[PDB]
Amino acid sequence: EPRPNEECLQILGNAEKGAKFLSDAEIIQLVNAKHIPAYKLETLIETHERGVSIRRQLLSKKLSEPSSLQYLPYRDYNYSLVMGACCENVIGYMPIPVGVAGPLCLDEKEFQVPMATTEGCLVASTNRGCRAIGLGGGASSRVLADGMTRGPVVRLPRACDSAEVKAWLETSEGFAVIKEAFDSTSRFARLQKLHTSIAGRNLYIRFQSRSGDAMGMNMISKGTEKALSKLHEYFPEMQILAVSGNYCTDKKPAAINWIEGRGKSVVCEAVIPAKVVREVLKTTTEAMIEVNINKNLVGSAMAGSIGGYNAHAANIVTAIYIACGQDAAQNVGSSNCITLMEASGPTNEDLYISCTMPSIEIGTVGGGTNLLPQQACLQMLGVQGACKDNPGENARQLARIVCGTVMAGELSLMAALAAGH
Amino acid sequence: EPRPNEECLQILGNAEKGAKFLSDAEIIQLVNAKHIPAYKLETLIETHERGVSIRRQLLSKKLSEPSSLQYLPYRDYNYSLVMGACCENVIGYMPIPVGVAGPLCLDEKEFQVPMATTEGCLVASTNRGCRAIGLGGGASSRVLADGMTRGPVVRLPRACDSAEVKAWLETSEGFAVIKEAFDSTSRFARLQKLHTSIAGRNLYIRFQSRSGDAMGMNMISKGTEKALSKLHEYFPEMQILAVSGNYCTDKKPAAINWIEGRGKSVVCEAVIPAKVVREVLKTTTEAMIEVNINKNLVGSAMAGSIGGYNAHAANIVTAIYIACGQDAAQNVGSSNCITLMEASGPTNEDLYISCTMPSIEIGTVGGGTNLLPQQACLQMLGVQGACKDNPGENARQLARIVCGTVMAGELSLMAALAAGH
Amino acid sequence: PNEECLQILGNAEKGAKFLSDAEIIQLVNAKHIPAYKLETLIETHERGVSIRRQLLSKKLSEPSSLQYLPYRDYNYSLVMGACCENVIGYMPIPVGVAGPLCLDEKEFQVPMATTEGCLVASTNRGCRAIGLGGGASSRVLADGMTRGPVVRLPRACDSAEVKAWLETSEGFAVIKEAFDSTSRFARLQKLHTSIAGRNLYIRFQSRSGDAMGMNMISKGTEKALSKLHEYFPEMQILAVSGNYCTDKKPAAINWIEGRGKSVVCEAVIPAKVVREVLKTTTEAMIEVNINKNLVGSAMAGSIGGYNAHAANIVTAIYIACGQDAAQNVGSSNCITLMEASGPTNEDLYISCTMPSIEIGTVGGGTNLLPQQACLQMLGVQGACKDNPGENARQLARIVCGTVMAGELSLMAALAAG
Amino acid sequence: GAKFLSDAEIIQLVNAKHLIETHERGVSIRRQLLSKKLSEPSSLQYLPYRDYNYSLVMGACCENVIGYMPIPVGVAGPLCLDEKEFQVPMATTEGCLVASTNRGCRAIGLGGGASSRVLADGMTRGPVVRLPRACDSAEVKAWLETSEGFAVIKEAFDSTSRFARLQKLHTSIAGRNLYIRFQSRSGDAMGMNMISKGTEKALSKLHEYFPEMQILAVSGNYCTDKKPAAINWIEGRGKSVVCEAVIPAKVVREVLKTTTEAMIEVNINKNLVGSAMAGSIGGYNAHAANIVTAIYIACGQDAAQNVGSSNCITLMEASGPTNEDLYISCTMPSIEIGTVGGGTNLLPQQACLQMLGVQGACKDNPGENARQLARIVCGTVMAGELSLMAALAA
Ligand SMILES: CC(C)c1c(C(=O)Nc2ccccc2O)c(-c2ccccc2)c(-c2ccc(F)cc2)n1CC[C@@H](O)C[C@@H](O)CC(=O)O
Ligand SMILES: CC(C)c1c(C(=O)Nc2ccccc2O)c(-c2ccccc2)c(-c2ccc(F)cc2)n1CC[C@@H](O)C[C@@H](O)CC(=O)O
Ligand SMILES: CC(C)c1c(C(=O)Nc2ccccc2O)c(-c2ccccc2)c(-c2ccc(F)cc2)n1CC[C@@H](O)C[C@@H](O)CC(=O)O
Ligand SMILES: CC(C)c1c(C(=O)Nc2ccccc2O)c(-c2ccccc2)c(-c2ccc(F)cc2)n1CC[C@@H](O)C[C@@H](O)CC(=O)O
Repeated sequence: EPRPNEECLQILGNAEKGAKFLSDAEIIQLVNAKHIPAYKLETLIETHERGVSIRRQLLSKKLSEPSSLQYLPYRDYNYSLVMGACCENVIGYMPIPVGVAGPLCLDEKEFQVPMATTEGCLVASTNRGCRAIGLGGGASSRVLADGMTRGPVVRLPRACDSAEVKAWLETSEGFAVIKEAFDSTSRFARLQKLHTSIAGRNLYIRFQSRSGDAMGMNMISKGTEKALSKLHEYFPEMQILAVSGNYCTDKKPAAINWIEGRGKSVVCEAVIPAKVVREVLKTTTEAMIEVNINKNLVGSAMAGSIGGYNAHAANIVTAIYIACGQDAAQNVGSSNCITLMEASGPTNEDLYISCTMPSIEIGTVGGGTNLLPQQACLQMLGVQGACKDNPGENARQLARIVCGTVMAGELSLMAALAAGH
Repeated sequence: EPRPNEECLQILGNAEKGAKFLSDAEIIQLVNAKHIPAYKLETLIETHERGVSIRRQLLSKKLSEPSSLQYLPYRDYNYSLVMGACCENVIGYMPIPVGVAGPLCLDEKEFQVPMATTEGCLVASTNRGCRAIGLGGGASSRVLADGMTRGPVVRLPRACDSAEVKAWLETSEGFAVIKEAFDSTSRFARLQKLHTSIAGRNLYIRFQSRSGDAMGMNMISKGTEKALSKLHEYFPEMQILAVSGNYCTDKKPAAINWIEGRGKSVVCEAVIPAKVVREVLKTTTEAMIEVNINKNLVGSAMAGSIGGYNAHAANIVTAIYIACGQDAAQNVGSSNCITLMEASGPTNEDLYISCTMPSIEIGTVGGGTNLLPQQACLQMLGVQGACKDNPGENARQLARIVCGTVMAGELSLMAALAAGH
Repeated sequence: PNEECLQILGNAEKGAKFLSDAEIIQLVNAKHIPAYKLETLIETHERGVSIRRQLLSKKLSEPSSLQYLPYRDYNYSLVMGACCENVIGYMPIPVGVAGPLCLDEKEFQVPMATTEGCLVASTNRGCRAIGLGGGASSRVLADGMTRGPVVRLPRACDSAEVKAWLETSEGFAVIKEAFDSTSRFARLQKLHTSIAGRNLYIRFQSRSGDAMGMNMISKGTEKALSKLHEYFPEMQILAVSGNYCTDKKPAAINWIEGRGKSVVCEAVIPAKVVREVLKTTTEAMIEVNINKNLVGSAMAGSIGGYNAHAANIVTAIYIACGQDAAQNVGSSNCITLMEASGPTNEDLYISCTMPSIEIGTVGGGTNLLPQQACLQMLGVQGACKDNPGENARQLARIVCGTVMAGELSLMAALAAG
Repeated sequence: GAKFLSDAEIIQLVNAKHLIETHERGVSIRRQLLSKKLSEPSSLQYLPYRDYNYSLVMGACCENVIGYMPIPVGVAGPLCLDEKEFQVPMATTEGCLVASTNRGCRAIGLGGGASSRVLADGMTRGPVVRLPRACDSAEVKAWLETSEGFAVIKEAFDSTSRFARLQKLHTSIAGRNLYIRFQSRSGDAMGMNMISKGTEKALSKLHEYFPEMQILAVSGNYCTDKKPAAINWIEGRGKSVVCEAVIPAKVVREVLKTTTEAMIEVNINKNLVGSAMAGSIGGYNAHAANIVTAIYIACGQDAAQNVGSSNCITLMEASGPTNEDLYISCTMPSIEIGTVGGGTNLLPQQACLQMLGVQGACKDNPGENARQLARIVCGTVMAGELSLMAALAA
């Protein structure tokens, strides 16, 4: 019954028929005969999963092994929340095993932390650290700063002019004018002190603001564009070269994030009694400190590290981020961490530990946190979506949990390194 | 209905009954008030999936919102390959949308690149970069170096002693003995030149070797332990402080990975016709160059970046890594990239572009690549598993694809920023 | 004689002036007089230096080592008890001149203290291409010396509490008052702080008139922290410098926040001047600048070293002008940019940006007269009464401009090959 | 000749757009010509120039010479280092620097002295070349990594001078660029000129094999010379040195006015954690640069190389039976230094080198005087670290 191209095409152009009245083979025949662009399937096909299905069938016949997608799942997933929002040219989804570490005893609460990973022993090891913390009387944490950033680059005709623009942005009245434009774009937009850097006739401007419970890239970028249109009214010779001049800095290693912070800056701490260090972690405080000093400080220093003074913060950050619908590529900077270990108590046998993470780039609204499975892991922690009565409290609480879980991970791994084998 | 626990323990310890004869609520009554821990539920329960269900039921009772897990899926997933290998305390899986970006024309072949992301526009943006590359005669790439590392820290009583060890490791005879011990642990263990660094009585030793198509952490760590054991025979006063002293460096930013490389060092390039830059990319060669210089070089430099001279290599690396079963936490170093752009061709109006990525930590055997869904994405690229006839070729080919896709991604985002929205 | 000379020292009116070199030395070597009691006894300075040298020479494996180390006819009254100790002489560093440097409508003759052959010549040629291109323009973007003490509290909860308190309007005010009350020029600008667990690193920043500022800022810092201790008695002042300043070590914080004077400088060199003076083209200069000072420094893992040889110029000027040459570590931070300019993109636009020039025209080695002469050549010696800090700012601009002259010349030579 | 003219007459000849037979008079006449351009022409009055030996300076160390700058020189010592005693000259104008370093020497002396070792030794130059394509630059890297490619490059490099002896190459690609780090010992000279000449002929030989290669610049900043760079910290440059000492508890208390415990706490939290929060690469120390700079000016070194030469990590630990003694070490991977050439050619500079017993070439073992000076520098840096850190902890 597969009809000729010309007949299939009239059915397609017929608005009370459409693709729903053609078979997969007929649509594919139309695509291979160059009557439909391979990507405009998503508009023509009236169901999301069939769109995916036909794209897979088309993709398959181009591969060296036609059956390579057999075990890539696609059926019965909620593509409604993904198409035109989270992903394109969708051919399925990738299941990432989710484990749980906890309870994490943090700020007199208890958290069951979801961790999506394929690295064996990471969840178990993280769970052991949680245990040491819990029996040690818990951890305490504080958010020290909060504000996503965007660092556009603009160019003036001369460096004397860029200098003029910088000095102008630093006057109370010049800043206030830029602040008004930025803050007008959203209810959470609240431009903080500006940070600028001249390189010749370039000027890098680092816009920073809270963003409620959203991670904030989009909002900040909208506030930035409006802020710059306003600056351009005062300086019409200014050229806006790029809305991002890598001065943010987003998803690249950069000392500015380490020193100034980006997103949430957090510190977490705990004192593990000697007894717990022995029974849970199978070592002594002395051996843990000797390793922390010579690995996480001296080792990282010999390797030429900026911000990597920790054992495996990235493991925890990455696992939580994938689980909780974060942007996993932001683990580059969000993993920044210095882990400190000191002797405590009357005989120096208790272990004071802290982790400091100045650039946790996190959110509980928007992006991947819109998807229901990701929301389940957020609900687990009690941080899903916006916080009505105290905006930001859910993103802040998630950042504290990330730092606290990183600390658990540091305890366990460092203990294992200290003992051996 | 639930019966006394003592009777439940007879039924469980009975070899021809087991947990199958007990109820959900019965297993749970036994977990509460001890007898079974919770993680050993797997090594105890009839099926993997029922272990997950029991674990979810236990977890749910501890949460402030009992229905939190409702949309976290878990049924019909292949847990057999996960339990004891890739994750612990498993409560389900996290679906990550997977899109396809291609064809990527690389080294006179074509690749359909799977990307697992929740960032809107990322896959479409990358696909546009692939298209511009495709129309410009395609991309070329080369693997420059290959060797996973591990960087233990050892201590001697004095710095004069650590110096003696460093000097002995630098003789031909000293290295040969260490190499023999290292190489005996595995067929792929072939120790390359040692890199050593002293900090007083500390000595950091960076062991480097290829590892077939495996990412190679496990294998190198194994080789390192036997090498250090051999070294201790010659220097009995040496203490091995930690098998990783952060000198490797794994999952933390470090100039050593940027300078010496880690895993695969790759370069990719292409020339995009001036016509394509206008039609496909909506900008000019002159505009692309000016953005690249002032964003990816000058901007990254003003930010204090080591290795982050790029627009968003982390986006592409992260998405390929999740889709293909890599360790996503390694995006920290694997994202290291310098993107360069200049004028090319007769008119000098065509865009030359290269991406250099010195530390792509990757593999097609082990960890997450043992799972079937992530194997499907590896099969798309033709790089699933070990290459019998040419060990390591698959992992090398995957690194080349990553670098090329990164360049595609760099091309499209840099155009969008250059066009000004 | 041993006992006869002892009676001469003890007589308040006589003194060691009535003794010879050999006599004092006999006293020390027989253990009649402790050797450390020579600064106090000997009344004159050059003779002190001379006796110290003679005593020292007997302990060297070559007693004639100091033959050619000069020490005579130098003003040790401005050195003793201020700039140097256990002084045995002075080290002459050749001073050459590069100029005229046409900077902000003025013309400077820049003194450069060095022993590297061709450095003054090359820098001179840079100045010459700048002069034939219409001069250079510069601006001071910021000014403020820092000191970055480390304090600790019993817990990270406590350090976080202190950090929030210092960020309140009221808390800053109280700290600013204690800091500002130590000196006329001490005016505390915003604080920059970082927590590392129960540690708190506090970066105090302030202008300092025409002085480099180290001492002044360090005294203001101490009184400020004393005030903080009244609000937080559990706070331990671990060290007045916790390396957060950061002084005399490489540090991204100086590169990003600045330290001392942050400065920019620029110029345009006509195509003809690049060919005839610099022996290259604009196209070649740009090419080398991109691939050496940006890409090359990037491949080497540089923070703040995006330049050819700013350190050469900074160092030479610093030694000549009585600066703390050790501060060349941070003061040399520099990014050099080069792009095409003019009608047919044939002119060379150049700029240097130096965010952490640590500098002064008053205090320390700028108190010595030879150093003051070099400062006077530039017209920046000492404090500016009508506009505090102006002489220090001017010098910073001259360093940045001279650096640019140097980059122009050296890059031209590298490009020509 | 010019002797049969006057100062005013030669100057009148120079102004009219139209040589002298004594060096000191050339300097006088240059000062007088320059005086005409300054707003205060009497500013030069107290810049000395008389009775200095300009014969070794002109056409070697400085051009357009108008005089010299006296820098005060103090002595820190004795420094007990590797069973010898050194009287270290330090040229500085920073009050207390020499007195403080001197206290550190004293503490080291009373703890049985310091021990040092040179871990690596070779000056570098890091040219940048480009090739048509990244594929061609990759091919050149592969070629340079073969034993046969390296041998031909080595032969070419080693032909340029006595001491040219090429060690392992280090390379990095950036697209069609290739950065090639050449490393070699250079006798007792710092060696820049020697390595640059060697590098030129090596690159010339490379061009024979790869005709499409362009030599963009003899230094592509990959060396790296006189700029901060992680490559020097990780690979070393010039002399890599380590030094150490154990200071008895009693001596930490009586001389340094503190305790081993307090010293350790400040070192960890200042030199490690603080430098780390500041974003430091290689600056894990209190003030190595004060010492390096002071010794460098006094001993005729290139003071601009304090940028890389000051790289230092200072470590401190508890030591001894009762864990009350202070183990201290400093590690300096990139001391760029020499005892022949440059400012070491001058007699006053040679005076300070002779105090140390390292002046000029070591005829027995070429390069041994430079190694010794690096060891002394690392030892004196450790002295300075000890004292300043004790002052901060106290
Ligand atoms: C947390 C995971 C699971 C973990 C553990 C770990 O925590 N194990 C572990 C403990 C208790 C309870 C159960 C368990 O599985 C250990 C380890 C350390 C010692 C003895 C034995 C194992 C290692 C391990 C580490 C380093 C090595 F050289 C070899 C192995 N890793 C892998 C960590 C990597 O993803 C990052 C790491 O490379 C970062 C770094 O340190 O540079
Ligand atoms: C999702 C893609 C990768 C994407 C695109 C993009 O490729 N879009 C795009 C494609 C085809 C055709 C048209 C189109 O607009 C753009 C973009 C850039 C210009 C105009 C408009 C949008 C932006 C974007 C960039 C910067 C902003 F300030 C706001 C948005 N992003 C997000 C990039 C981030 O994940 C990393 C980024 O933060 C890294 C950095 O540059 O620092
Ligand atoms: C300014 C000095 C005097 C200078 C010049 C220079 O500018 N010469 C010069 C010009 C006009 C007029 C007279 C003259 O002597 C040159 C040079 C470069 C090419 C051709 C010819 C010379 C070189 C030189 C540089 C690199 C080499 F590999 C060999 C030599 N140097 C030494 C610079 C160093 O102190 C710093 C340098 O190492 C920093 C870096 O680039 O990484
Ligand atoms: C060695 C010099 C002379 C020295 C000493 C010093 O060691 N003094 C000293 C000792 C024995 C014997 C006599 C004496 O004068 C001290 C100091 C520190 C505490 C109490 C007392 C003094 C300070 C000092 C340091 C920091 C301050 F915030 C205020 C002062 N400085 C200046 C050092 C600078 O050039 C570099 C420094 O900034 C590097 C850094 O630490 O970040």
